[PDB]
Amino acid sequence: DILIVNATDVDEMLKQVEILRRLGAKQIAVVSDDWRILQEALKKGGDILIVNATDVDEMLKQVEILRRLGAKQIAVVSDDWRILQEALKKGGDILIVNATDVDEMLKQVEILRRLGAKQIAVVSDDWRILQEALKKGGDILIVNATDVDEMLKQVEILRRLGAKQIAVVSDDWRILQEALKK
Repeated sequence: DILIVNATDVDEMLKQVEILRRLGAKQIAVVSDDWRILQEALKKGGDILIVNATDVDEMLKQVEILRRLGAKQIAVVSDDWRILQEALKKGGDILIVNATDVDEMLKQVEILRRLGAKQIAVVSDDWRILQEALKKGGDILIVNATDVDEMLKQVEILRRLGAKQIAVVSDDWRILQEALKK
């Protein structure tokens, strides 16, 4: 469904973006520390922009900026649910819960739901956690695996369990190209 490019070297990301768009990928996302890097990813045809910041007001600044440029889909990722709430208050389209422990994850999801979050995403390399997030009701599931074999295995299973929007994040366009075909 969604292919997330994560390569800090601005040179390479631009290449990956150009390749995947050529291969008929409808939804492409980019995650970065620099809204400036995010800016050109959009100019080159990046569907989704994922702000990955720590300081709340630094994040608030980048979101507003990216909104001003007319970025339609902006996502925020952080471990602290309070930051995600603040992002939601400012019109963040997608909220990405990134927690290690399952009970902390499920706690943060429900909170954001209640506060009116419409697109909640969950990321983790443990597909045991992703499965529970699906039962709970998380909208988007982001698979983060080291090798392709394990990544395709998780997608199929999650598909089997009824996931409808599955995102895959990697540094390896061959891997992402594999995800799209599947």
